[PDB]
Amino acid sequence: PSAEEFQQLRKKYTDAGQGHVFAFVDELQTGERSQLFHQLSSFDPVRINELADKALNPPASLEPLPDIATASILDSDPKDLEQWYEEGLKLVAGNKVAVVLMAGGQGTRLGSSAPKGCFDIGLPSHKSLFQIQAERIAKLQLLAQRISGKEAVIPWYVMTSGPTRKPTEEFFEQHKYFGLNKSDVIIFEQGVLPCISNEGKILMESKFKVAVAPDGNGGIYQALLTSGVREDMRKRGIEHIHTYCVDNCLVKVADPVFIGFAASKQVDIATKVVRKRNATESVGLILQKNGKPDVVEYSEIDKETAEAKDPKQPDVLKFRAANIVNHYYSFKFFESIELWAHKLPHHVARKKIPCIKEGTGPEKPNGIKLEQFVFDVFPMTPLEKFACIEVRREDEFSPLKNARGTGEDDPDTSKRDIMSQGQRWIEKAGGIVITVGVEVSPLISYGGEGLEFLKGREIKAPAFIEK
Ligand SMILES: CC(=O)N[C@H]1[C@@H](OP(=O)(O)O)O[C@H](CO)[C@@H](O)[C@@H]1O
Ligand SMILES: N[C@@H](CC(=O)O)c1cccs1
Ligand SMILES: CCc1c(C)nn(C)c1N
Repeated sequence: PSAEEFQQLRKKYTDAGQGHVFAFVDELQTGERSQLFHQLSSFDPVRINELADKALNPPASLEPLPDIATASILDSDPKDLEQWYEEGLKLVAGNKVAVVLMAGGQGTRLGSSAPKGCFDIGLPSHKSLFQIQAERIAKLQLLAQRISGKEAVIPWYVMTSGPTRKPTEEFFEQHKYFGLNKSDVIIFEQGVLPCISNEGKILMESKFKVAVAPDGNGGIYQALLTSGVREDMRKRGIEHIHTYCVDNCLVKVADPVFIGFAASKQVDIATKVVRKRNATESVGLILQKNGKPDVVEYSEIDKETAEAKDPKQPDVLKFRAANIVNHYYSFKFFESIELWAHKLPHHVARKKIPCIKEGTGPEKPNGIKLEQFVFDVFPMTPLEKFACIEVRREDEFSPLKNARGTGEDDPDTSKRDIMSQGQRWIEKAGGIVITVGVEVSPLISYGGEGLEFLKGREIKAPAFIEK
């Protein structure tokens, strides 16, 4: 980079009051100077000031969603469920369904060196989360081809962060994309934002590098633009998109009932909830805020509304629609990302951020991280174009939040929930499990179907059913 270019960027950053980022320029080699220039050129210091000022010196009517925006697998006529299943499989057969996997962030509570998706929860098969999810996609394609006689393709768009992108790609490569076609799997990367000190200043990770952090799972939308994923969806004729979080080992990827329901109700956005397990559960709550669909994140709710009770049922929580990060979107919505993505607010968390001030190294929080949330598009959705669908936790939601030996939301509960699901399915089909649980490969059964061959047979738990 030329001296005139470098000087123009230094004036920009200095005039914006961020001139410290050049404080160690005189000590840098050419490579380190080149890095700093390119990194700093990717941010607008003035925009950073505006974000910092909103975050650091910042400036509601809550009810449960109305019954016209809600649904429940429990209250559902089994004929509707069967019809929605069939229409969902028809949409897969028409190559109209895509999956976006949010596999970014860090996964800091589990404390793994690898991307969370790689984690092996200890099933008999030792499949990772990624592989279980990939095989559900493959199975669903197989089921769809049974009705169409033609190839069925659910493209898998896998969003990672800067940190996790390279280990994610190597892993997929080493597993040959889990039997999927690499041309139908796109790994891409969310954006970053610089970390901001408590005094509003950009934090320097090193003498030549700014401390950045991923911009939240709400960064998914803009990243679909700049990565070309949205254009790939358009080329393929995608009309229905399922987005989910990688940490849930029970996730029904591209759930045909969910998608069939959303498409058939012609909603623009849909989302799955489970009954909140208690008042302190670390889950966003889905509700009606100032007349619109909305979510209150567990990190921003007050003890008041989290503890609020149903007027008629004094021991049930008034707000209990727990977000399980399972969203439906009509493709039409993604066509206007340019119009609304920059409207998504920036949520603030105080962080201890390793940085340099004459050498690297922070006891108490020295700055903040900014994040957009994926559910903050819900207030953009008309109530009659929104569906909040209750599902069964024990079939649909088993998150890996914590390291082993926590007690909940950890690898042991994940493994327990998967193998209880398998046993229950096998028992429904007439099999006898002896004994815990049974792992059922997604390639054998996506959601309980195709287990007739186990009828009358005895299975000694633990067991593993594959091809
Ligand atoms: C922005 C976002 O998606 N937050 C989600 C997500 O929380 P995490 O902080 O990422 O663990 O997972 C929860 C389900 O496990 C969900 O209830 C919550 O609202
Ligand atoms: N997703 C969480 C994780 C964190 O505390 O870093 C955030 C909330 C608000 C800003 S970041
Ligand atoms: C979620 C509803 C929607 C669609 C479709 N397009 N736009 C701009 C909105 N808000």
